[PDB]
Amino acid sequence: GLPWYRVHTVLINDPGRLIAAHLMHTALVAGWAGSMALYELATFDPSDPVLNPMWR
Amino acid sequence: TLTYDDIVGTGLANKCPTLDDTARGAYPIDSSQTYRIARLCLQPTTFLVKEEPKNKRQEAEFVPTKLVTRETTSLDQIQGELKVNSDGSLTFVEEDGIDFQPVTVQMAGGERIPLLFTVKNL
Ligand code: CLA
Ligand code: CLA
Ligand code: CLA
Ligand code: CLA
Ligand SMILES: CCCCCCCCCCCCCCCC(=O)OC[C@H](COP(=O)(O)OC[C@@H](O)CO)OC(=O)CCCCCCCCCCCCCCC
Ligand SMILES: CC1=C(/C=C/C(C)=C/C=C/C(C)=C/C=C/C=C(C)/C=C/C=C(C)/C=C/C2=C(C)CCCC2(C)C)C(C)(C)CCC1
Ligand SMILES: CC1=C(/C=C/C(C)=C/C=C/C(C)=C/C=C/C=C(C)/C=C/C=C(C)/C=C/C2=C(C)CCCC2(C)C)C(C)(C)CCC1
Repeated sequence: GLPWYRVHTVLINDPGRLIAAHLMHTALVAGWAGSMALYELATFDPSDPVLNPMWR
Repeated sequence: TLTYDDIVGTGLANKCPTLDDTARGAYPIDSSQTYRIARLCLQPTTFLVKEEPKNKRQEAEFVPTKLVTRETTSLDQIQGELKVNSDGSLTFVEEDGIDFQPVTVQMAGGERIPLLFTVKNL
């Protein structure tokens, strides 16, 4: 069958499933952005923009 | 003049009586008579908390807060003698009343600040 490094080639001639895979990728990335923001808000100390700003 | 059933649940019970704009007069004090405050009412509108200074030892400011314990904040039904002093000054000596309320306010970021808002032994 297909080697492991070729599994996604099933999408080349399947525009609908390619759109699905792209939707899933987009869902993952947007989910990352959301999760990352939440984790940052759960750890961020807003009490000192002078000596403890976000980049520290 | 309003009854309990007029006031119940409106939030008016936590407000102090007001006087109209026409009330810019003068109440004569007779240094020979004894005086009393029959009712003192204190209705807070703002609670400010002093920020715990970063470490600059610069000006730490009082900042706004959000009241989270509802319309439970006012001091009222406070009474005490109103002394007339030698120098013509008046001294109110609080004796009794509903002279404290526990109050919780919330700082930006979530920190809750409980306080015993009071004038005990004023
Ligand atoms: C954007 C991500 C993405 C998307 C949209 C797809 C989509 C697709 N894959 Mg591919 N795949 C991916 C990533 C992805 N894959 C990764 C990272 C691997 C290595 C594990 C694979 C390996 C793979 C194989 C072997 C096969 C596919 C196949 C397919 C198709 C059918 C679905 C399937 O069987 O998935 C299977 C893939 C998975 C179930 C992904 C693994 C899940 C990982 C472990 C993360 C799970 C999240 C987890 C909850 C978080 C863990 C947190 C941790 C800190 C503990 C479809 C085109 C099939 C295909 O059609 O072959 C012709 C197929 O046989 N994929
Ligand atoms: C938009 C970017 C993009 C897209 C859509 C594709 C899509 C494709 N690639 Mg190409 N490729 C890319 C960029 C991309 N590639 C980059 C940047 C490189 C260099 C690193 C390559 C090098 C490359 C090679 C050498 C090959 C492909 C192949 C393929 C095809 C099969 C993929 C597969 O089934 O893997 C299945 C993959 C797995 C089952 C697991 C992979 C696990 C990886 C290595 C580690 C974990 C990755 C992690 C989950 C991703 C994090 C996201 C990242 C951006 C930070 C498919 C058409 C194959 C092909 O042409 O088939 C005919 C093939 O041989 N790609
Ligand atoms: C009306 C014309 C039109 C419009 C507005 C779009 C718009 C888009 N296309 Mg293209 N496309 C078109 C014509 C169009 N296309 C035609 C005629 C073809 C040949 C069939 C294609 C083939 C094509 C492929 C193969 C792919 C796209 C993809 C995309 C998306 C990429 C960006 C993205 O996902 O953002 C992020 C998304 C958002 C911020 C949300 C947007 C909200 C959507 C539009 C509302 C959904 C409801 C709507 C009624 C149903 C779908 C609308 C559809 C016209 C796109 C974007 C929504 C890619 C995709 O879907 O990636 C996931 C993709 O893989 N298109
Ligand atoms: C411009 C931005 C961008 C681009 C071009 C891509 C492109 C890609 N992404 Mg997405 N991704 C992005 C942003 C992006 N990503 C962001 C911001 C997030 C949230 C963190 C993700 C989360 C994400 C997930 C969870 C997955 C992808 C996957 C993919 C691949 C799908 C096509 C494929 O089959 O490749 C085949 C794979 C390759 C060609 C190998 C790519 C190798 C990368 C570039 C470096 C790998 C590093 C190292 C070897 C392994 C990681 C270290 C390990 C300790 C974790 C493709 C390379 C999917 C994929 O890799 O499926 C197999 C996948 O599962 N991405
Ligand atoms: C965030 C979520 C992330 C989850 C992603 C999951 C990641 C999965 C990673 C897959 C990696 C698997 C590698 C496949 C490995 C594998 O299948 O190899 C053999 C494979 C052979 O492919 P063929 O075309 O012969 O097809 C056979 C098929 O059965 C394969 O499916 O060739 C490759 O894949 C090319 C890569 C070469 C790799 C060679 C390196 C090995 C040499 C030893 C190196 C170590 C020793 C060094 C000493 C100094
Ligand atoms: C369904 C639904 C829902 C929900 C959702 C959700 C809840 C979500 C999510 C999500 C999510 C929550 C997600 C996420 C994600 C993530 C990710 C995607 C990640 C990733 C990662 C990575 C890729 C990594 C990598 C790496 C490492 C690990 C280490 C170092 C290096 C690197 C960086 C490479 C709602 C209700 C709205 C509605 C409708 C339905
Ligand atoms: C319609 C319906 C339904 C549905 C559902 C759904 C749609 C679901 C889903 C779901 C989902 C879709 C989910 C998910 C998920 C996820 C996950 C599992 C994740 C993750 C993640 C992570 C782990 C992360 C992390 C991180 C990052 C990335 C950054 C920052 C840091 C941290 C570490 C936090 C049901 C059945 C209910 C029933 C009725 C109807």
